[PDB]
Amino acid sequence: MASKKVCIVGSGNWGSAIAKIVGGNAAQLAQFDPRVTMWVFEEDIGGKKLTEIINTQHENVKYLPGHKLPPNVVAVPDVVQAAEDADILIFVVPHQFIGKICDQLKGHLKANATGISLIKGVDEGPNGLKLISEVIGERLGIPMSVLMGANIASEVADEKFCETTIGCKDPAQGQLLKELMQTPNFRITVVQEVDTVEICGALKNVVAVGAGFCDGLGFGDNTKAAVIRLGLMEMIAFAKLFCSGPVSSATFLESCGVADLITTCYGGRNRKVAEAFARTGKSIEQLEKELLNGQKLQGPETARELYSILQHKGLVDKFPLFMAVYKVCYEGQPVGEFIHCLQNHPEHM
Amino acid sequence: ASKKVCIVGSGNWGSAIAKIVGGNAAQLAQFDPRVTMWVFEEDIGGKKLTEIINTQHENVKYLPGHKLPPNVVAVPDVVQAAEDADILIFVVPHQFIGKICDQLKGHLKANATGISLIKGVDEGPNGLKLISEVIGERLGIPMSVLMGANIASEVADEKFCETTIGCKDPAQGQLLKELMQTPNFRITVVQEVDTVEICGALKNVVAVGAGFCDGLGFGDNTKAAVIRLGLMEMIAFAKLFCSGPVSSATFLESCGVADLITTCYGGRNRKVAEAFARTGKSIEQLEKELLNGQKLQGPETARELYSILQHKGLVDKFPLFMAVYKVCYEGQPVGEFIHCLQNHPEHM
Repeated sequence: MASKKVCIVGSGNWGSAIAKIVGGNAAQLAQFDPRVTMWVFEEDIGGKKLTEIINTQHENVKYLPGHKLPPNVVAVPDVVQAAEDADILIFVVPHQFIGKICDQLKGHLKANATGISLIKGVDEGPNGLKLISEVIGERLGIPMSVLMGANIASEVADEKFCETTIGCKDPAQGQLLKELMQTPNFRITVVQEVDTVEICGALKNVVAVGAGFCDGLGFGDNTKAAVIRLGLMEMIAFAKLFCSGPVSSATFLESCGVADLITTCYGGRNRKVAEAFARTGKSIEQLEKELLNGQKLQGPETARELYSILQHKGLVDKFPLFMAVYKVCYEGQPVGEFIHCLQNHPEHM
Repeated sequence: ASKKVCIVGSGNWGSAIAKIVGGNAAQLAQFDPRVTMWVFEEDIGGKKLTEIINTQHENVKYLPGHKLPPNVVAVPDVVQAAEDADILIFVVPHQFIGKICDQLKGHLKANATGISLIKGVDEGPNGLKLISEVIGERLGIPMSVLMGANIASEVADEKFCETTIGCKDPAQGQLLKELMQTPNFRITVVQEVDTVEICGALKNVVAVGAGFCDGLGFGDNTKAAVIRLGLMEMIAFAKLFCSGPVSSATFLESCGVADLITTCYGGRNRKVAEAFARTGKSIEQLEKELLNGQKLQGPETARELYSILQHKGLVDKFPLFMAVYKVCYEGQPVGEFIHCLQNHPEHM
């Protein structure tokens, strides 16, 4: 008869927007315990501890400016303590933290704890492509779902209408996650093809990096719309080859696909840094420190992992858009040469 | 012999196309370098518009900041502009296709072929009727279409973009590709003509919706959703009412997803819709103040779609399309737009 307890593992820009949504729904819905924990990697802010400011001011202005968090969301600095009693864990931490967090939580979760990942990126390893949700699911021994959609955090925090896609193999779990996260302005469509929904989130960032390049070279909407289109073609082709199980084009018409591509190529961080990289000579790394609190962008890292994955099978040449993004970010290909990967692009794949 | 080309239309899009066609024709032997452009005559400062184009090689009223290739000839009479053409490019405002078709009937070369660049559907013939069909039937010529993410100003600037040519005959399609392709205007030829064309018409309805949302203060997550739900209604609407085979795949060509993005982000239909939502000025007044009185196609097409669905009592079936119609013609406050998105069906 107990309500489900929810832990939000992460507290950045997206984790915070999510805390806002989850906090308000947990308090509004009986099936969820009003107390929502949020694991916050402790920080020093003017001599005050971040978690103390959050639980006192009820805001995380450093990562989510201009918004309060509902009072029932409690910032907890120790991940084990944050996640321990949770029945539902929402993974929304930067890719570089996942390994240690799981490998901190392993064996300390509730018996039938459930998981959902919001991280956009991929992992690799012998065999090739490895989904981040499967890595978390396996180390922690829990069932996993994903949430991926056109969700620039600052707009979600403002309650501007938008949608998202939840990938989940279990219908009841899927319905529970929808009840947990949906609001009148954050609409959710649940689909069962988890792997494709997840790969969409990872890949859309590579295409967004290339759209930022063209932005930095001075191009407009006709060009960006073409980057998105060819980028969508390579994304569907890549998923059919590397995703295990059934993969359908149709899934790319969900928010996780065509829409996240559009919103990310127009207003995401990967695009912004790609543009500045095109106009300034600064490296991706330095721009991240300069524009994104030193946060690791996943667009480039994913292109790097795709390069490796395509290299093992000898397919690098079949993904000119993905590979030009890779070469510009890692191998000094001049950004000014970007258009050539669109100019001779295969017509269909 | 080399093919003679006539560009029937000389507006924003028509003029940018003349740049492309005039350049390719002068550089390719299979196309006669003399390209005629039918220009509906106008008085600009006590001068004829055609004499100005032919004298200064620019049509700045419609395509500001660019010259036209010297070999493109503005011809005020359509029969004369077209009589000798082997390839006719139709790119005139919807309202003029009727007159044009009645003047040209019976005055074309026997083997003339056409290609339509007009984005709209036919007004009144209840049951969806394609404009390229209307033209092909009245003039008795084989038809193709060119549809893509092509804001004219960017094309005129030679910024890389793509486009889709819908042509059933393989050799005609390659010939049209040779005539229109440029290092910066890449063409993919497909045979599914009707689907390519309907894409161009419906994408403007969604774009009006996008502008409404911009005029209500929304950003990218919302525009992305309007594009996503719009695409969904586009695919379903085409499978439901288009004759012959319609495939989802065709919607991934420039005519579908890309043209929808570029129009919702920088099209005239988006701009005027946003101004409508914000100022309260009529559609007609905004056209007059931003489109030289040219009738915007987004609303017109929505009105046709409403005609087709209301007669079948299928109005709730296409929420986004009908929200655009209700706001444009039934007085529905623009502030009620978001509702058609919040209740949208998850699949169609």
